[PDB]
Amino acid sequence: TSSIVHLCAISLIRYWSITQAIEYNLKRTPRR
Repeated sequence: TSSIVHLCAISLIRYWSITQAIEYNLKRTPRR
């Protein structure tokens, strides 16, 4: 089972470029 988290992590990273710009992007022009 711990073998999953293994690939998971990697995957996540490879798919890290999504969270950062998940909401903010939606409502462009963040910050007051």
